[PDB]
Amino acid sequence: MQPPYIQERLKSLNDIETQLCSMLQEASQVTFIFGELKRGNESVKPQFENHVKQFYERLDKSTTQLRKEIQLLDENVGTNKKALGQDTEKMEEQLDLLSAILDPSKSK
Amino acid sequence: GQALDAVRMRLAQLTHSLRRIRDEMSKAELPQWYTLQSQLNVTLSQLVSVTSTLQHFQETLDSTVVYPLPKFPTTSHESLVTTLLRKKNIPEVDEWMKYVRETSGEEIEKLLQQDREITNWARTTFRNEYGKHDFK
Repeated sequence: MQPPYIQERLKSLNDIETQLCSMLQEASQVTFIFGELKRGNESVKPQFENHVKQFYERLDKSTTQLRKEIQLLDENVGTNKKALGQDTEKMEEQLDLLSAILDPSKSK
Repeated sequence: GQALDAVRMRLAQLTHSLRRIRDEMSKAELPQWYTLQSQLNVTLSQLVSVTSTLQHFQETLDSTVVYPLPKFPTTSHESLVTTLLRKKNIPEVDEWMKYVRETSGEEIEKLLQQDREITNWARTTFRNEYGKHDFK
Protein backbone atom coordinates (compact mmCIF):
# COMPACT_ATOMS: atom_id res chain seq x y z
CA MET A 1 0.00 0.00 0.00
CA GLN A 2 1.07 3.62 -0.41
CA PRO A 3 2.83 5.48 2.40
CA PRO A 4 0.42 7.36 4.68
CA TYR A 5 1.44 10.87 3.57
CA ILE A 6 -0.03 10.24 0.11
CA GLN A 7 -3.11 8.83 1.84
CA GLU A 8 -3.97 12.00 3.73
CA ARG A 9 -3.02 14.03 0.64
CA LEU A 10 -5.63 12.17 -1.41
CA LYS A 11 -8.13 12.45 1.45
CA SER A 12 -7.64 16.23 1.49
CA LEU A 13 -8.04 16.38 -2.29
CA ASN A 14 -11.25 14.32 -2.10
CA ASP A 15 -12.53 16.71 0.56
CA ILE A 16 -11.68 19.51 -1.88
CA GLU A 17 -13.86 18.24 -4.70
CA THR A 18 -16.66 17.30 -2.29
CA GLN A 19 -16.59 20.90 -1.05
CA LEU A 20 -16.74 22.09 -4.67
CA CYS A 21 -19.81 19.90 -5.23
CA SER A 22 -21.39 21.35 -2.08
CA MET A 23 -20.68 24.85 -3.41
CA LEU A 24 -22.41 24.02 -6.70
CA GLN A 25 -25.39 22.56 -4.83
CA GLU A 26 -25.69 25.65 -2.62
CA ALA A 27 -25.53 27.79 -5.75
CA SER A 28 -28.49 25.76 -7.00
CA GLN A 29 -30.51 26.41 -3.84
CA VAL A 30 -29.68 30.13 -3.78
CA THR A 31 -30.72 30.45 -7.43
CA PHE A 32 -33.90 28.58 -6.50
CA ILE A 33 -34.71 30.82 -3.53
CA PHE A 34 -34.06 34.07 -5.41
CA GLY A 35 -36.85 33.15 -7.83
CA GLU A 36 -39.58 33.11 -5.21
CA LEU A 37 -37.97 36.10 -3.48
CA LYS A 38 -38.55 37.95 -6.75
CA ARG A 39 -42.06 36.44 -6.81
CA GLY A 40 -43.00 38.40 -3.70
CA ASN A 41 -43.22 36.23 -0.57
CA GLU A 42 -41.07 37.58 2.26
CA SER A 43 -41.17 34.52 4.54
CA VAL A 44 -37.97 32.99 3.13
CA LYS A 45 -36.16 36.33 3.23
CA PRO A 46 -34.13 35.48 6.40
CA GLN A 47 -32.89 32.23 4.83
CA PHE A 48 -31.36 34.24 1.97
CA GLU A 49 -28.69 35.87 4.14
CA ASN A 50 -27.69 32.51 5.62
CA HIS A 51 -27.52 30.87 2.19
CA VAL A 52 -25.41 33.69 0.73
CA LYS A 53 -23.01 33.71 3.69
CA GLN A 54 -22.57 29.93 3.65
CA PHE A 55 -22.08 29.98 -0.13
CA TYR A 56 -19.32 32.58 0.10
CA GLU A 57 -17.59 30.88 3.04
CA ARG A 58 -17.72 27.57 1.14
CA LEU A 59 -16.22 29.24 -1.94
CA ASP A 60 -13.36 30.85 -0.01
CA LYS A 61 -11.93 28.17 2.29
CA SER A 62 -12.01 25.50 -0.42
CA THR A 63 -9.73 27.61 -2.62
CA THR A 64 -7.63 28.37 0.45
CA GLN A 65 -7.11 24.66 1.17
CA LEU A 66 -6.29 23.98 -2.47
CA ARG A 67 -3.76 26.82 -2.29
CA LYS A 68 -2.26 25.10 0.75
CA GLU A 69 -1.99 21.86 -1.23
CA ILE A 70 -0.25 23.58 -4.15
CA GLN A 71 2.09 25.20 -1.62
CA LEU A 72 2.82 21.75 -0.17
CA LEU A 73 3.86 20.76 -3.69
CA ASP A 74 6.50 23.50 -3.49
CA GLU A 75 8.39 22.10 -0.49
CA ASN A 76 7.62 18.43 -1.20
CA VAL A 77 10.24 18.36 -3.97
CA GLY A 78 13.43 16.78 -2.69
CA THR A 79 11.55 14.57 -0.22
CA ASN A 80 12.92 -0.62 -11.50
CA LYS A 81 14.12 -0.36 -7.90
CA LYS A 82 12.09 -3.42 -6.90
CA ALA A 83 13.90 -5.43 -9.59
CA LEU A 84 17.16 -4.91 -7.69
CA GLY A 85 15.75 -7.25 -5.06
CA GLN A 86 13.00 -8.89 -7.10
CA ASP A 87 14.97 -11.97 -8.14
CA THR A 88 16.11 -12.33 -4.53
CA GLU A 89 12.58 -12.52 -3.16
CA LYS A 90 11.64 -14.95 -5.92
CA MET A 91 14.66 -17.02 -4.91
CA GLU A 92 13.47 -17.04 -1.31
CA GLU A 93 9.96 -18.24 -2.07
CA GLN A 94 11.21 -21.01 -4.35
CA LEU A 95 13.34 -22.48 -1.59
CA ASP A 96 10.37 -22.19 0.76
CA LEU A 97 8.42 -24.36 -1.67
CA LEU A 98 11.28 -26.87 -1.64
CA SER A 99 11.01 -26.99 2.15
CA ALA A 100 7.31 -27.79 1.82
CA ILE A 101 8.27 -30.46 -0.71
CA LEU A 102 11.13 -31.70 1.47
CA ASP A 103 8.97 -32.30 4.55
CA PRO A 104 6.16 -34.81 3.85
CA SER A 105 4.46 -34.07 7.20
CA LYS A 106 3.59 -30.49 6.17
CA SER A 107 1.87 -31.45 2.89
CA LYS A 108 -1.63 -31.65 4.33
CA GLY B 1 -27.02 58.46 -43.51
CA GLN B 2 -23.89 57.94 -41.42
CA ALA B 3 -25.81 56.10 -38.69
CA LEU B 4 -27.53 53.85 -41.22
CA ASP B 5 -24.16 53.28 -42.91
CA ALA B 6 -22.65 52.08 -39.63
CA VAL B 7 -25.72 49.90 -39.06
CA ARG B 8 -25.23 48.52 -42.57
CA MET B 9 -21.58 47.59 -42.13
CA ARG B 10 -22.09 46.07 -38.68
CA LEU B 11 -25.13 44.05 -39.79
CA ALA B 12 -23.21 42.93 -42.89
CA GLN B 13 -20.38 41.59 -40.74
CA LEU B 14 -22.96 39.96 -38.45
CA THR B 15 -24.53 38.25 -41.46
CA HIS B 16 -21.05 37.18 -42.58
CA SER B 17 -20.44 35.60 -39.17
CA LEU B 18 -23.81 33.87 -39.44
CA ARG B 19 -22.84 32.51 -42.87
CA ARG B 20 -19.57 31.33 -41.32
CA ILE B 21 -21.11 29.47 -38.39
CA ARG B 22 -23.59 28.05 -40.91
CA ASP B 23 -21.06 26.57 -43.30
CA GLU B 24 -19.00 25.14 -40.45
CA MET B 25 -22.10 23.55 -38.93
CA SER B 26 -23.33 22.17 -42.27
CA LYS B 27 -20.42 19.71 -42.40
CA ALA B 28 -21.35 16.08 -41.79
CA GLU B 29 -18.66 15.89 -39.07
CA LEU B 30 -18.89 18.10 -35.99
CA PRO B 31 -15.64 19.97 -35.19
CA GLN B 32 -14.09 20.24 -31.74
CA TRP B 33 -16.19 21.67 -28.91
CA TYR B 34 -13.82 24.59 -28.30
CA THR B 35 -14.05 25.95 -31.85
CA LEU B 36 -17.84 25.88 -31.52
CA GLN B 37 -17.61 27.81 -28.25
CA SER B 38 -15.32 30.41 -29.81
CA GLN B 39 -17.63 30.89 -32.79
CA LEU B 40 -20.69 31.06 -30.53
CA ASN B 41 -19.18 33.65 -28.20
CA VAL B 42 -17.82 35.82 -31.03
CA THR B 43 -21.06 35.81 -33.01
CA LEU B 44 -23.19 36.34 -29.90
CA SER B 45 -21.14 39.28 -28.62
CA GLN B 46 -21.31 40.66 -32.16
CA LEU B 47 -25.10 40.40 -31.91
CA VAL B 48 -24.83 42.33 -28.63
CA SER B 49 -22.87 45.05 -30.43
CA VAL B 50 -25.55 45.06 -33.15
CA THR B 51 -28.25 45.60 -30.52
CA SER B 52 -26.29 48.35 -28.76
CA THR B 53 -25.51 50.28 -31.95
CA LEU B 54 -29.11 49.98 -33.16
CA GLN B 55 -30.09 51.36 -29.75
CA HIS B 56 -27.69 54.29 -30.08
CA PHE B 57 -29.03 55.68 -33.38
CA GLN B 58 -32.81 55.25 -33.08
CA GLU B 59 -33.43 58.92 -33.93
CA THR B 60 -31.68 58.77 -37.31
CA LEU B 61 -33.53 55.60 -38.30
CA ASP B 62 -36.88 57.02 -37.19
CA SER B 63 -36.33 60.34 -38.99
CA THR B 64 -35.79 58.56 -42.32
CA VAL B 65 -38.89 58.14 -44.50
CA VAL B 66 -39.17 55.15 -46.82
CA TYR B 67 -40.05 55.79 -50.47
CA PRO B 68 -39.68 53.63 -53.60
CA LEU B 69 -37.49 54.77 -56.46
CA PRO B 70 -39.06 56.48 -59.48
CA LYS B 71 -36.84 54.25 -61.63
CA PHE B 72 -37.68 51.11 -59.65
CA PRO B 73 -40.54 49.33 -61.47
CA THR B 74 -43.23 48.01 -59.13
CA THR B 75 -45.22 46.29 -61.90
CA SER B 76 -42.53 43.61 -62.30
CA HIS B 77 -41.01 43.66 -58.78
CA GLU B 78 -44.16 44.00 -56.65
CA SER B 79 -43.45 40.61 -55.07
CA LEU B 80 -39.94 41.73 -54.12
CA VAL B 81 -41.30 45.01 -52.73
CA THR B 82 -43.92 43.18 -50.64
CA THR B 83 -41.27 40.77 -49.37
CA LEU B 84 -39.28 43.57 -47.74
CA LEU B 85 -42.39 45.58 -46.82
CA ARG B 86 -43.91 42.94 -44.52
CA LYS B 87 -42.91 43.15 -40.86
CA LYS B 88 -45.31 41.02 -38.79
CA ASN B 89 -43.54 38.65 -36.40
CA ILE B 90 -43.34 34.90 -36.93
CA PRO B 91 -46.42 33.35 -35.26
CA GLU B 92 -44.62 31.00 -32.88
CA VAL B 93 -42.94 33.90 -31.06
CA ASP B 94 -46.37 35.57 -30.92
CA GLU B 95 -48.16 32.80 -29.07
CA TRP B 96 -44.90 32.36 -27.15
CA MET B 97 -45.20 35.68 -25.39
CA LYS B 98 -48.98 35.25 -25.24
CA TYR B 99 -48.54 32.13 -23.09
CA VAL B 100 -45.74 33.93 -21.22
CA ARG B 101 -48.09 36.80 -20.32
CA GLU B 102 -50.85 34.30 -19.47
CA THR B 103 -48.54 32.49 -17.04
CA SER B 104 -47.27 35.76 -15.54
CA GLY B 105 -50.78 37.19 -15.17
CA GLU B 106 -51.77 51.27 -7.10
CA GLU B 107 -51.18 47.66 -6.08
CA ILE B 108 -48.94 47.02 -9.09
CA GLU B 109 -47.02 50.22 -8.37
CA LYS B 110 -46.37 49.32 -4.73
CA LEU B 111 -45.23 45.83 -5.75
CA LEU B 112 -42.94 47.68 -8.18
CA GLN B 113 -41.42 49.78 -5.38
CA GLN B 114 -41.18 46.66 -3.20
CA ASP B 115 -39.16 45.09 -6.03
CA ARG B 116 -37.05 48.27 -6.07
CA GLU B 117 -36.24 47.93 -2.37
CA ILE B 118 -35.55 44.19 -2.66
CA THR B 119 -33.15 44.87 -5.54
CA ASN B 120 -31.31 47.61 -3.63
CA TRP B 121 -31.19 45.50 -0.46
CA ALA B 122 -29.80 42.47 -2.31
CA ARG B 123 -27.17 44.60 -4.05
CA THR B 124 -26.06 46.09 -0.72
CA THR B 125 -26.08 42.66 0.94
CA PHE B 126 -23.82 41.14 -1.71
CA ARG B 127 -21.52 44.17 -1.56
CA ASN B 128 -21.23 43.56 2.19
CA GLU B 129 -20.61 39.83 1.64
CA TYR B 130 -17.87 40.59 -0.89
CA GLY B 131 -16.29 43.07 1.52
CA LYS B 132 -16.42 40.57 4.39
CA HIS B 133 -13.75 38.27 2.92
CA ASP B 134 -10.47 39.52 1.46
CA PHE B 135 -10.36 38.36 -2.17
CA LYS B 136 -6.95 39.87 -2.99
